[PDB]
Amino acid sequence: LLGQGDFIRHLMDLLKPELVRPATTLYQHNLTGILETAVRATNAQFDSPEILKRLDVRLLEVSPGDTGWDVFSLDYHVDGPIATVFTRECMSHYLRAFNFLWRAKRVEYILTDIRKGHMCNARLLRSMPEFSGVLHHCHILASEMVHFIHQMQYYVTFEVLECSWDELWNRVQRAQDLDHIIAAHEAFLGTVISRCLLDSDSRALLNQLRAVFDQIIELQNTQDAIYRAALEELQRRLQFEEKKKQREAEGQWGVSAAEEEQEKRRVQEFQESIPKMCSQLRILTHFYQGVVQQFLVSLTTSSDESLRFLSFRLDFNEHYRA
Amino acid sequence: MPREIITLQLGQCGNQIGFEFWKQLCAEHGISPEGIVEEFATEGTDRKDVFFYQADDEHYIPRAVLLDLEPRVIHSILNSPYAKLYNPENIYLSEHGGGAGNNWASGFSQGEKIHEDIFDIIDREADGSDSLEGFVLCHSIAGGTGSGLGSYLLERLNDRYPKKLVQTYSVFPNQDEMSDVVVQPYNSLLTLKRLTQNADCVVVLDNTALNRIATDRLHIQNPSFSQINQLVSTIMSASTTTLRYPGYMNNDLIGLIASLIPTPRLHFLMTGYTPLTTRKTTVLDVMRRLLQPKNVMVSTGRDRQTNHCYIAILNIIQGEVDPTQVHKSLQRIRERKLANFIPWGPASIQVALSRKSPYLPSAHRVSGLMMANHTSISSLFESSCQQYDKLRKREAFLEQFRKEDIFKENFDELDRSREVVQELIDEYHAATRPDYISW
Amino acid sequence: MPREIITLQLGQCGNQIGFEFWKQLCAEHGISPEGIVEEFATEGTDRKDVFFYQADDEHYIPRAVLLDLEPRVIHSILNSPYAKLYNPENIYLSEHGGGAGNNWASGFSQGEKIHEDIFDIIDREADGSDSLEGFVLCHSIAGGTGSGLGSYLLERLNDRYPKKLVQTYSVFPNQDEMSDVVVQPYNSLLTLKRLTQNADCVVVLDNTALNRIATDRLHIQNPSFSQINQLVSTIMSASTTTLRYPGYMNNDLIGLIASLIPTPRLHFLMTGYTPLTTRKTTVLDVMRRLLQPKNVMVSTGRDRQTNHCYIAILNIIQGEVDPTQVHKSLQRIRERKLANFIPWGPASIQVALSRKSPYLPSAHRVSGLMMANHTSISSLFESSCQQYDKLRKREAFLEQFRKEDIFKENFDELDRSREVVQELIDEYHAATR
Amino acid sequence: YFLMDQGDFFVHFMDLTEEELKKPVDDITPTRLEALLELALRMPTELTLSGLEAFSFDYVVTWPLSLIINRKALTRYQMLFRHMFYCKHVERQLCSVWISNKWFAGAFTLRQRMLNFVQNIQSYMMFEVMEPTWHVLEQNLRSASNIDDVLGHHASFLDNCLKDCMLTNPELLRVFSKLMSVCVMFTNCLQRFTQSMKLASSFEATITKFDKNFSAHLLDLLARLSIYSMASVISRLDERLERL
Repeated sequence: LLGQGDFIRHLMDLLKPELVRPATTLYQHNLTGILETAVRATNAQFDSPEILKRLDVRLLEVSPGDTGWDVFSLDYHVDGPIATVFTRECMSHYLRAFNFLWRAKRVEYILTDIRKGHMCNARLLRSMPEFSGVLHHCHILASEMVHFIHQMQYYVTFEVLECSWDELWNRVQRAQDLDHIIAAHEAFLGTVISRCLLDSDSRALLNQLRAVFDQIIELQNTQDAIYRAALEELQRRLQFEEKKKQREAEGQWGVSAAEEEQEKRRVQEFQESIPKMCSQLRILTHFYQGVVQQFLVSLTTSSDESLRFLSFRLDFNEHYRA
Repeated sequence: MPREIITLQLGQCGNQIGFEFWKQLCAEHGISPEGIVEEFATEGTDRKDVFFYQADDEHYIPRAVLLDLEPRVIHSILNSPYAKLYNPENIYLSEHGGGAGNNWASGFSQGEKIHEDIFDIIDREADGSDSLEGFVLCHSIAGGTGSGLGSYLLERLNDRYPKKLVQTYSVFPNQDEMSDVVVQPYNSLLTLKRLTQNADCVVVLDNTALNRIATDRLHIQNPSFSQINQLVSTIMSASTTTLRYPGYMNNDLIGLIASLIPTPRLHFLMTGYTPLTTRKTTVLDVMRRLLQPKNVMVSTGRDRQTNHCYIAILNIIQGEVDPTQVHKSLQRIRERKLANFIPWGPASIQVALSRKSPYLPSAHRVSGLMMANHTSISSLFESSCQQYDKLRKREAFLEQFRKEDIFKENFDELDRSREVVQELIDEYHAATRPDYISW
Repeated sequence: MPREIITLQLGQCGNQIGFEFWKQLCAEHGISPEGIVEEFATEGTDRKDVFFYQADDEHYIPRAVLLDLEPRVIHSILNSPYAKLYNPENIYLSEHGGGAGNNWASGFSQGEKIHEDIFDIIDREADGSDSLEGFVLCHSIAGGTGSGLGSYLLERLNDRYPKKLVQTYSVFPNQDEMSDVVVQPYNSLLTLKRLTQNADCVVVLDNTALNRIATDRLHIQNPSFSQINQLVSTIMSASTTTLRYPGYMNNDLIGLIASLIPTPRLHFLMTGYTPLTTRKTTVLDVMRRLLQPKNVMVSTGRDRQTNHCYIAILNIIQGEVDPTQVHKSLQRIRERKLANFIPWGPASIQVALSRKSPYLPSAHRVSGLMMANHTSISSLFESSCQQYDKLRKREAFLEQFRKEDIFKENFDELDRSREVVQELIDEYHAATR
Repeated sequence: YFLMDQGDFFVHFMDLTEEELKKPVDDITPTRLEALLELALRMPTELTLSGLEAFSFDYVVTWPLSLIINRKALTRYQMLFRHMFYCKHVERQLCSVWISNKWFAGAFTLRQRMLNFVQNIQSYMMFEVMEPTWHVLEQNLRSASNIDDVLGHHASFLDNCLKDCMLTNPELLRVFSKLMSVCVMFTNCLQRFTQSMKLASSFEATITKFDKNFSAHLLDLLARLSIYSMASVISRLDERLERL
């Protein structure tokens, strides 16, 4: 249930270099070593070795030849009189929920990395305010979406985790005998995520959820485009200074400045790309707004007053409502 | 990997408060004053591999370094029985006398002189760890020594390692009184400009409201710097509490700061903590009291005609609570409309549930620490800027900055700092309005 | 949400009254003299925060601000076991030395100097409140320092928030003993002008009746100010019972106040207390005693110029009483016509039964306090007005104001006040017609 | 709450509810209702009338508790609570509009008269009905042990309160409702005119018209009380101390 955090954080940290590779190019041989070395790295090493041996990483076919982010999975095999329950039917739901939360956490870390990149780059674009304006709009839309995803994911985390664990614990603790233990435990644990969190409506909303997730990848691509643009301006400045060297190159710097009289055409070209970048950012911003509002209306009309309350947490100060 | 944070104790006050913080951490983790594990320190769940590095003999040696331009405070800290907590490699003895005279220029120049004598230590402490989340710098902007030293070191670290979280604990001098160092506002302004240029998330620490709470909420006729440091160390150590619970959420400082900061220039966060004492409470009481302008440690000026929007509101709640309580408390506060948000980018009031350490003696059910990105602090900045402006109008005590030729050659550094601060304040003013997208 | 009021203790007399009432409130709520909750005296199901704010550790820090140019009174009040109840930053300290020295002009002018400071402090206190229902002020119109200070403060407050209720408790001068201040009638008239033109509600607190009752009605030869203050604090504690202890209806101060004031000019109210404190008990007899000018704390005579009739009367009852005795007392009194009504009498004596606090020693199953509006108080104004007129016709005691610049150009304001008060009196005489 | 032993909740309930009670149902936010409810704890067809609201309250019972209190009793409690809600909101509407400072507008007597009338009605009705009826029901239950007799006691108390209160005359018929309606219209028009002025001849003409309507309704209600209900309220009443 991703309670560890640092375990999962470092897990996806190490999986980033791998799951980027095509699913075909992967090897569970190295994946198991990654798993075990991460567990030895994290606090899970301080827990019981029996549960540790109960864990296991698997390569769960999800995409034919796509990134390995999709096909990675954990199995946590438990068999025999040990956990006779779950009938290998509840563990399927557990695996599905694991995939769901895995995608959610991955896109969260994506957002965090993008904001880290923004903060790193900002101290480098303070000499070029023309790119600063578009970085302003970029950051504003990025923060918008990042706050929205953070809020929704934290809300669902609190809801699902608290309800599930609290009810299971209390019911099993209060249940006098095994028949009730097994029945109530398994039924509640299955029902919380099977139907309450999954239905035709659930997948319909998951549609726009994954849409805005890919919006995240799109914005990362735009970020890297602007980052290569920033590198281009940086190298422009660097060659400026390197050819100048304060007139100790003298004739070299003279001809360098004579040429950069022409190269200022390149600065003007970047300036002209600036409105192109602004337009392509604004169009993505508008599409993200539209899909967000469609998702909001959809879920608000759909069901589960709790998630509507989460939405009002999201829509605090009334920016939605068409 | 568990990212660490390196502590930078600067100036007399910064070193004092850093020691207070480190002792608070030691108390929380339940370790001996020597840094050896206890029978009630390692059997819990608190992750002590975030601020202390585990040794080969169960020594959680702090990830902190002691720097000063006068060795007397260093000797006093050594006299503490918590000198055994730290390694001597973790400690640098001042080779300067009398600090820097509480001058920004003097501290900056001396930090320039000790460039590598600190760089070696910092690189050793860095490469001794696998991965670092960032830096934490305890300092006092009032002390010109630490102010200049911190400005120099922030410049150096930002240049050399542009890959860590830059956090500083900036002691804001009292606005309740004027100190003998009348050039203190310029020093602070220079430091503030550095923060604007360098820092990424500022937890403001005003001494005026600290004095106020001490007189009222600690009930002392004349608060002492030591008890103030004690209380502030307590309140600030409460912050990292979520970082010590790896059971709910990723809860990484980089992400937590990023969840609220809109711009690397607008990176200034308020403080406010409950309970304050020298009984019975529910969730709704927590934020209900936090909304009151009585438990804030950051004060503003006399402004009441300019609306101020809480840009971001977050609260860490340490104690045993129920999810229904939080779910209803949020909705209830929102419906009561005790807060505001930017109209164009409207946000919500984030909550962080966490549970108390068993080795922390608990006498209360809940404990709340607020983190607010808000506009009132501009007034304080204005309070400083005006204090600067009139001083710059008086052109007094500039011989202090003519001692160091860097400022004797030109005082334009002060002018640029003032301009940057004014730009930031106008940025805040614009953020108060929906047109901020255009700005 | 509950509505609270900021307490305003002005002048030496006002500060003493405020301290006594704070002590009485502390007793009523069962809180520690440090304001911390008790494990033995704070467990009741009620609201102990109506003029306070509870702390995290359950300190009911009071809504207390004390303004007196005499720093000795402030220092003495600080020297108390209850200094741990108040908020130190909620009390300003005067650094003017002796202050106005009981002069209306001096206090009124000096209130202008800290005008911004006092507004700042009141706004800071109000900001913490979620729903500040209004302002409450205790002072003495006789104390010239306090008199001028309160005049300036009422003006500034009416300027500041017209939206808050203006309730005042004015300590009227003792008429049993003429004050040593000769311009005291002038000060009282100026204060009454400010009350009439700014104060939404005025409850009469006559030191004459207080003195007579203490010397005589409490079987103690002592007219001592301390005993007077103790009895006054008892009266005020009786006043706030239905507010502090949750009743059924009129649990709002607005509903209480608005029932007795029909005009934005007639805001002068009288009070009585029952039982008087040094066989069987009946509801009717307690208020029948309250109907006699012996246990009434307002020294107002019963001279006849116009018919003096109680416009509306409310009685607060402490302790349990069956409503049947209430209603029968009402009917019997109305047959007796013990309360005269205006030619279109719109209301009788409305009863208010309140639950008694178990944290106090139960010594009165029946205790009641009188609330009414009755034009005879205009006589005391006239008693002062004739005092003013004789003071005015002396052509004396204006050199004190001439030394200052508040009254060194024209004393016409003194006349305008006397006019407005006269109008008020006439209106009182016109009410019954 | 049902018999109104907590008005501190009621005050902010009232501050919040008329933001929506002016609007049709299903066009509002029910959630806010409970959002305020949780706040509070911080501090045949003629036998049902046609003026009932779709819903304005919520409370639930349990299986053992349901064994005793039926839905009909809950509906009667809800109806009485709605009556009190009406009275109280009219009352504090008048209270709010009352605030003023410092001539030719007049009408102070009209508002004071109507305020005193409604205050007296509220107090007398609530005291007379709930206090002794509730206490006697308590005593009967404490003296009884037959569960069927317990149910009889509760039914008798509920029926008696039904025969009292607003439906002390089930064929009044809600003439006091017309009185309060015209009263609230007067309050609204007064606020309109005050907000406008912050002609006056028309203001005084409307004042006279509203006084005439109020007097007519008052006379009708006094006649209905005098004919038969109970004049004990009329006993309190003696606008005018006297009759026509």
